[PDB]
Amino acid sequence: SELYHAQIHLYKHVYNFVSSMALKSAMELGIADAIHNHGKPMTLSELASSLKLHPSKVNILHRFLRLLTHNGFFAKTIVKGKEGDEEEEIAYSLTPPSKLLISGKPTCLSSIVKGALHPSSLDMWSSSKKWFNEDKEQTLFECATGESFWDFLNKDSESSTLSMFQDAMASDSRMFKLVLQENKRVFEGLESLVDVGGGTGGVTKLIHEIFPHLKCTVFDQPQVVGNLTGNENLNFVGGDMFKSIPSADAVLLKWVLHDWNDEQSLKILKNSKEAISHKGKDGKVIIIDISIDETSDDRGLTELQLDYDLVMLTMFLGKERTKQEWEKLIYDAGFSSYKITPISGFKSLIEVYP
Amino acid sequence: SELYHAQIHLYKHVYNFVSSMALKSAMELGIADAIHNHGKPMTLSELASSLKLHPSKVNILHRFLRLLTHNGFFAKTIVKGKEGDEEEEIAYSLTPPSKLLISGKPTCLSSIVKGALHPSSLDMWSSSKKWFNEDKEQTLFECATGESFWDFLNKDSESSTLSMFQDAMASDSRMFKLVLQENKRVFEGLESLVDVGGGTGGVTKLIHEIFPHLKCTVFDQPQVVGNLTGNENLNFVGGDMFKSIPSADAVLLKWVLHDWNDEQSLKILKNSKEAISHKGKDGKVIIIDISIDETSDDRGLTELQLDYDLVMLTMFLGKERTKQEWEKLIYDAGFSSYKITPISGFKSLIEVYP
Ligand SMILES: Nc1ncnc2c1ncn2[C@@H]1O[C@H](CSCC[C@H](N)C(=O)O)[C@@H](O)[C@H]1O
Ligand SMILES: Nc1ncnc2c1ncn2[C@@H]1O[C@H](CSCC[C@H](N)C(=O)O)[C@@H](O)[C@H]1O
Ligand SMILES: OCc1ccc2c(c1)OC[C@]1(O)c3cc4c(cc3O[C@H]21)OCO4
Ligand SMILES: OCc1ccc2c(c1)OC[C@]1(O)c3cc4c(cc3O[C@H]21)OCO4
Repeated sequence: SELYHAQIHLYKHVYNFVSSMALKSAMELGIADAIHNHGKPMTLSELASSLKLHPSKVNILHRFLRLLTHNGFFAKTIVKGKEGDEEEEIAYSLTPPSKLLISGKPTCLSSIVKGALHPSSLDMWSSSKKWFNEDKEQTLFECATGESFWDFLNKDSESSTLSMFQDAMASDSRMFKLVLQENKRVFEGLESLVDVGGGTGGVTKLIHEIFPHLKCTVFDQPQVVGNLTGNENLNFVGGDMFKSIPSADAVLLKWVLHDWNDEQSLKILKNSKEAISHKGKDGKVIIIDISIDETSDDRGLTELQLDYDLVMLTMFLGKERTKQEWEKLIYDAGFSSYKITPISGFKSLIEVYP
Repeated sequence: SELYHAQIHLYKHVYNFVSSMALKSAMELGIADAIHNHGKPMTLSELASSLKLHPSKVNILHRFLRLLTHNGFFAKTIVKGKEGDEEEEIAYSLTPPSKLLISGKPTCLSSIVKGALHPSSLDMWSSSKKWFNEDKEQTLFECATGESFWDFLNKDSESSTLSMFQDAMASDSRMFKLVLQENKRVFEGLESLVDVGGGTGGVTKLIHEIFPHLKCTVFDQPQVVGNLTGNENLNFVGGDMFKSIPSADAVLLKWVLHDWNDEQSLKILKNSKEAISHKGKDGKVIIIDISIDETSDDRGLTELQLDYDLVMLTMFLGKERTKQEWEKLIYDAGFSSYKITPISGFKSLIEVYP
């Protein structure tokens, strides 16, 4: 040997980005939609024809397909052959991963894919070195463009970018519904639920689509909840989560602890344990946020989570918590046990028990 | 289930690019060099101090380190603790993969990493959609910048880029020496070798560094070989490989068949089988080029190879061959058997037998 075997590992990571760009191309070309609409395995020719590609772009289409098939986004099949009796020919089929790229469906993740791999998310890396060696505390995006991501989107010049980003957020909120469908046992025995920082009731409306009989109360700041009303199984309450949280069978904390440091998060968790106190060992607190498990055997899941965490760092200077950090908060808060359920690819739903 | 499990696979590929940018940052920061020069596991503090980072950049350094450690470029170790008696503290060590990033060494691949992940290699992907739907046959780089990669580098404005790219090529040629050291058995029983398209003798000089007694003849076009001379175990010969190749125990074809279509490559291989004919079943032809094995069990190696192949496509519109394609040429040429030896991460050295 010589550990000249280390090259293989070095290069896989160097060129890993190519696979992301390939997926990106697949979605922007609408391949999934083309095949799905076709209703059956599609031939290179047929597909090229559907995409209305110029003859010279057909082999490029072939190249991307081969890489994408090897990566599991398509399955090769051999079919009869171009009519005017049969030659052997390859046909492509969608696989579960690519079915996520079919537009018009509730499961479509095309937008999140488009945004995550948009130039406004990628071009900034050319300033990574300057970013490390400067004295200004800022995001990689600010260091590279001279303005925060938020400001960039709001520029008249970036009308569409702000629109696309906006689509990804809607698509991301919508997915949470699937999260509910896939984990009913989490809300089944509950009579009531308090949605902390539930804004104007968007999330609770989704909960109400799957659990119509659940009495939910949207809790937020006085000025955000205004004086909204109704829906006997839906009520709004204004207040400060750091003072107290309305009592209920369970407390929902969806994307809240992400924005607060430990000291503030601990106080919120403590108030959450109080809101369910009356229900005793029956109550629970539900935390929906990312949980990175470094000791997990699924190394690839952890890499993906850490990758997302790095995007949060370079774009917003934000952070995600590890399983240990989460454990400290939970037990420090006074809870007895907890369970983590993976959701939406790499996110987590955490059931916390007093 | 629901095949909502497909999300995990979809996202891993979406965010795969993050791992490439992280490696990129590691090399530009010179982390490997910092630790290597230190001579022993290095602490976050010590490392931050070595890189002379501003206090606010230390936690970013931490973040990148965690991801890179999980990806195998560093190994965590717990050491005594900051003097003025011990607290427990983490220390980072290089691993084989990162030792490839130590500058000044013959094994350094930093340059190839820097070039492969340079803005001039990445920014062009924002034109991937326009590229697929246009009627002009060109590379993704031409479609995005309005000029070929070659022209771009030669612009006075891109002095340094052309310099960096130039460094990666030298570094890549140099690696071939390691290839020779790691595969002596390939050239051991040879008395003579003909280096087809050996230019002015650069490659043969490397061969002469490991096998000083091997009689090598650099074969190329009359105008390139001019009238070079000497070195009793080194001679130059001008000619046309499509007409004939000087006879020798073995024919070396390093990065030649890559530039020719099958028809031209087959003719070259046939002339190669003739140049070794006199040596009988003892002779051999040595092909150094990429070989993509789709049926290989090492799926990751094939992905890397296909990834590189996609870079060759979008940058130069070039292509690499699969193992089957190579097999067709070899047997079509009239050879009996062949063997493939992986080299330099994802390249191949192919021994062909008459
Ligand atoms: N002291 C406080 N008490 C209750 N809500 C608060 C608060 N301070 C901020 N908020 C609310 O915190 C929310 C954070 S956004 C919460 C996300 C939401 N549950 C979702 O699923 O998308 C905002 O709606 C904000 O108005
Ligand atoms: N008909 C022909 N016969 C021999 N050499 C030829 C040729 N046409 C082109 N070449 C030579 O082809 C070479 C291609 S580059 C070959 C790469 C080289 N062996 C390496 O290891 O880097 C050039 O040096 C070119 O001069
Ligand atoms: O947790 C909320 C949340 C959910 C998804 C995403 C978030 C944040 O930001 C990062 C991201 O990768 C991203 C970056 C973008 C973009 C969309 C986009 O979606 C991805 O448009 C322009 O830049
Ligand atoms: O087989 C020869 C060979 C060897 C390595 C490389 C080649 C070709 O081009 C692609 C590549 O990824 C690349 C692209 C670049 C660059 C360097 C660079 O090195 C990489 O500088 C600017 O753009």
